[PDB]
Amino acid sequence: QWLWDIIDEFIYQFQSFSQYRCKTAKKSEEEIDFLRSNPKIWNVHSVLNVLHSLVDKSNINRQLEVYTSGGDPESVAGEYGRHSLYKMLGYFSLVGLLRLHSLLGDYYQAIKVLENIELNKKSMYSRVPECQVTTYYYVGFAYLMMRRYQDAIRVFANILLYIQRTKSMFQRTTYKYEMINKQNEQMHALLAIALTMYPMRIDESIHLQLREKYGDKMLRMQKGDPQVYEELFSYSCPKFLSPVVPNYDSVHPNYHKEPFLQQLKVFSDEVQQQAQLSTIRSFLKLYTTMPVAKLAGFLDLTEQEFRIQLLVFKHKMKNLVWTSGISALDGEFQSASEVDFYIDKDMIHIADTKVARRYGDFFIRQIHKFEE
Amino acid sequence: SDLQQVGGASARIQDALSTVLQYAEDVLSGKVSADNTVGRFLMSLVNQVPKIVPDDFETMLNSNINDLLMVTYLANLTQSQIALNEKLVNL
Amino acid sequence: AMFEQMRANVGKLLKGIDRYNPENLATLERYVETQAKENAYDLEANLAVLKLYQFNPAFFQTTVTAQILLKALTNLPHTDFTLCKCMIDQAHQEERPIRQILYLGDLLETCHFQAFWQALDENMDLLEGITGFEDSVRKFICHVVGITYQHIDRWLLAEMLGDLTDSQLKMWMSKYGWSADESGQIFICSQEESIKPKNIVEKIDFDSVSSIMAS
Amino acid sequence: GGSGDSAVKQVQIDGLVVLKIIKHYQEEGQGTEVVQGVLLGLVVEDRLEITNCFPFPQHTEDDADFDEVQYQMEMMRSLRHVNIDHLHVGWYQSTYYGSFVTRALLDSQFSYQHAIEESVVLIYDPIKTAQGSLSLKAYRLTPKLMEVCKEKDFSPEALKKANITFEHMFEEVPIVIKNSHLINVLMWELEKKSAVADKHELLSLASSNHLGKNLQLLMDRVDEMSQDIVKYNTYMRNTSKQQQQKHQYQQRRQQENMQRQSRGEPPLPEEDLSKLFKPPQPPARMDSLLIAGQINTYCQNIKEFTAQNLGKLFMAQALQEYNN
Repeated sequence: QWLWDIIDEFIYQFQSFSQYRCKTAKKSEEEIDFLRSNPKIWNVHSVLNVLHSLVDKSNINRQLEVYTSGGDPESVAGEYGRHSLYKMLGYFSLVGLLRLHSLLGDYYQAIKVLENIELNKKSMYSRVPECQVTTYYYVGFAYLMMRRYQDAIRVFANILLYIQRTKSMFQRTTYKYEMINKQNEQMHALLAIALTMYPMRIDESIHLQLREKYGDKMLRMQKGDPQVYEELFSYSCPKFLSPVVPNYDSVHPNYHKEPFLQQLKVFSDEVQQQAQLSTIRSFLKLYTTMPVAKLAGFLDLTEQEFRIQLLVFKHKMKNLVWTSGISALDGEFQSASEVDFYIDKDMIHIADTKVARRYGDFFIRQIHKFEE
Repeated sequence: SDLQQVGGASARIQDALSTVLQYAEDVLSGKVSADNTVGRFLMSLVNQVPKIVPDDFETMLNSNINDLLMVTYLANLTQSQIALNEKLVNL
Repeated sequence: AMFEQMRANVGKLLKGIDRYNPENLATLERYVETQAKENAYDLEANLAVLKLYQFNPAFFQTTVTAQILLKALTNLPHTDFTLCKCMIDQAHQEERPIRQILYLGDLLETCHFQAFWQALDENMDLLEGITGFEDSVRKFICHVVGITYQHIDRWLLAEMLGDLTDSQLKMWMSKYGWSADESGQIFICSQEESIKPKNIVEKIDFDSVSSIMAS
Repeated sequence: GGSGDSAVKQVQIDGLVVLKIIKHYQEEGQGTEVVQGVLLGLVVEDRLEITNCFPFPQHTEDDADFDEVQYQMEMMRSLRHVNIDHLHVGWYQSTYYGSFVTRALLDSQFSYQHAIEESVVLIYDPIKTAQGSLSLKAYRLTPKLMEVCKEKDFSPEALKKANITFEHMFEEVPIVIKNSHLINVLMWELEKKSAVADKHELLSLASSNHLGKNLQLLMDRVDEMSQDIVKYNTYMRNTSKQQQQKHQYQQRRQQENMQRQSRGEPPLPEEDLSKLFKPPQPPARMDSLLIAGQINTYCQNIKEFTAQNLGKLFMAQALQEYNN
């Protein structure tokens, strides 16, 4: 008790709100202009909008926990409660934008992602900073999925910066905000490991204390001590298709046991080779075009014994991220060295100290005008 | 902004002046009052702007581009440090 | 000339209402059968099949799982084996020819082709059945070298490509706008194409900051 | 168009006013804040057209003691004989600083603006600001401050006036925009030192060729800034550390003393309850030091926005020009 009739209440009024929100959002504009007129408060039905989307994503996954096989919950939610509200007369608000967010909650959860084209196609509307922080949250995942870390890092540094003036402050994020920030820590830690030396992007979001933390963390993973491969994914296992968090752990039932084995077995595949490619590249770019003596003299740490040293290093040299080369009778082992500076980070941070003063002005200046 | 407009206006006087005193001697007998008067003052333009073509001095400047950014950054941060510190008086 | 027939069926499922339900493992099995015929790809096709296999591991096939695997592997260096194993569970990963072509993916997505085509079964139930597997994988083979490698040897290309000396070495060689180098290796592209630095042209960014600092 | 708050207009300083200013420019008082006169204008269409202003001579050997009003009373008699009456619509200085609002002179500016609300107070800037952005700063003081008068007082009339929160900087008016035709003959002086006696026009373009090349222009200014931001900023924060050594850190222990005694005795006083809560010296705000603290730190940042752009435009020019 204190679980199941609540599950019913939530999911019944979810699919009932899906009914009268799908039907009166397609052709007519009567409800539209009456919800404009009567409640000028443009708030409580941007609240309904997001709150129910979050508890829907959670509670249908709470029903999935029991109905693993031939399970109605995710089908009836994902098709009619998400994709019928998707195909809609694009309303003049953050309603149509939140419908495609509300389904992308499930479309990231269940990992059949490559109409990422259509997710950013259908909205020709103003992605509100409150909503575009969620877009970064949503799309950044789809580009760590596509085996492109070097430009998927471009998505997460800006949201853990939270630089785009985020405040609401009407129970709207909602009720799970610092856990969202903690998942944003997982994603920036993820895009730091196999990339450093390359960024030049663990400056802005992650700062010196928990930067050197995730430094010592990711570099001991890079050294080949997999305590951090272990810890990162041990505390990131549900974080890719979690409900919001599962209901209640007991002893007996096998149904509950399947979806957590499901989230283990399929995305443990992703992280095994993440830490492999990290440890393959780990070691520094010491010398440029090494002679075959210096090639083997560096494979003394990198990979020897003995035979098949050179040809397993070929397996380490064909990655799209390892520019090497072997000239035969010249006997020249060519290798690249991709560097970056640091002092070039003061171009829009300087505009941000300007807007930070203007922000320090805002709250106190309306106080002044209201008091006056 | 406007003393750079008149700095450009000076540079218009140069080009319109230098072109005609050239093309006058392309025709016949120009660069008379412009042989080693403006010819000396073309040399006087380039005496102190620009410097010959020294890329070592361009690096000196490119580090100048770093230190003004800093002078300018310190500048707009102490703008923030006005309301930041000085006005939590304002609560 | 069969993916011209079916892409309509693919696109109307692709943007449809029958991707989650145990309803549509019939038509996109047969579009990717056609993809296997004439070397066209679309992740969404097999994605909808592996989708309702994730939904309820009960309908999951074996040789059609190999059709998902091969057509995801043959289209390298695209990232398709990620969303293969993101739905193929340990429940699904312990049969044949599943766990064979799962390990073939472990080899191909990190480049281990000599050991692939060495311990490889010379012909599979699927090899010529899905025509273009050999060339498309061996296109990717030469691509990772051509992109991030300066000087390839004649023997080490032939060794890496798999169990060959000179003939198909020079076939895979000359077809890529490659030049022969003096007695004897292959020139694939520039040797100063090694370093590849794109951003140390910093410090001319007065313009972009000044844009705000006029006021 | 050029109205402030109810009474005031903008100022219009034609160039013939500017020249009696820069005669007593930054000399007869170089490192001495000479109040270089009172802006004798008049009230015409949208603008306080200044016509003639007289430089006030503070006893300037090394300091500035206020000289005779008999000077001002004969300079007004003097201007009345041939020119306008003493329609003082502001006062002006330069004087040895780049964009600073002097607090004691801001009180001289406040009572001036309480007397005549139609007033903007000029801060001239010659090349000492390093040229440099905003040279003529006709800075008037907030009318919401001129409302809560007098003046900015320290402990009382600080929280009260900073709940009213009158602005700190307000209405640095646009000065000299239009062909007023006072002009006339200094135009007719341009066409002659455009013409064959042109030796003097170049020598003004010389004050261009021995400005830059040699003058610490960034460094010595940044060193004087390197002195200003270490004393002024730490002191405001020493204020904003001493104020809540008293606001909370005291009232943390003041209520700790009060709450401990069960908040009084039933049958008697309530002796120590009346004794406890003795208000600290800054109970609220300290918004008198601080407002001009707002102004002068915001003024640090105009010098800083000066040291911003003055810089940039060399780094532009010498990366531009050099590169050929």
